[PDB]
Amino acid sequence: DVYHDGACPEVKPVDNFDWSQYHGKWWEVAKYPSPNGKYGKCGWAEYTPEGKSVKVSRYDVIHGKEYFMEGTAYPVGDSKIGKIYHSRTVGGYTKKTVFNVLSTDNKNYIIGYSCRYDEDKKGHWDHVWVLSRSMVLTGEAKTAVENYLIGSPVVDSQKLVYSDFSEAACKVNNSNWSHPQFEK
Repeated sequence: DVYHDGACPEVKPVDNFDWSQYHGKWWEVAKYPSPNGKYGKCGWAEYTPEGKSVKVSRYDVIHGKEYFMEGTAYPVGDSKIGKIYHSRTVGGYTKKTVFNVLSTDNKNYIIGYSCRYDEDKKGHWDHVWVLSRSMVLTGEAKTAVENYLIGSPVVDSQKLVYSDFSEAACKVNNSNWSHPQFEK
């Protein structure tokens, strides 16, 4: 539950986003546990370059439920500066989402910030997610996430929540046969 007045707050996006490293397969790390709490850390998403823009396809099982959400990343304005809107298509409708990527380290973690405006509430809401090349945030990546958090302008870490899905997450109620495991 994150409510605010006006539109997205003050957040300086990447001066010059580079898909050089920031790409491939990434997995969520510390992303708001949401209200209803809907997530699934058991998917595989890749980033394909499409000339300036980079396609992104996400697919996983959110709380015993096959989920999928893709969207290309394109520069809203200045190619350099962040301001990269993600196109999210649905059924027979398309919406252009603007995602301002504060500042990424392009190592093993990625930060950002997105807030959608509500004409009903007048104000707006916040909606962001944290990515981590590795299922677990480590190395200098931790620093990037640490530094950012430390100087969290709005992103209240105390609110955020680090990875936490558990096989149970993936494991679906009688579906998609899976393989067991073992522990020393």
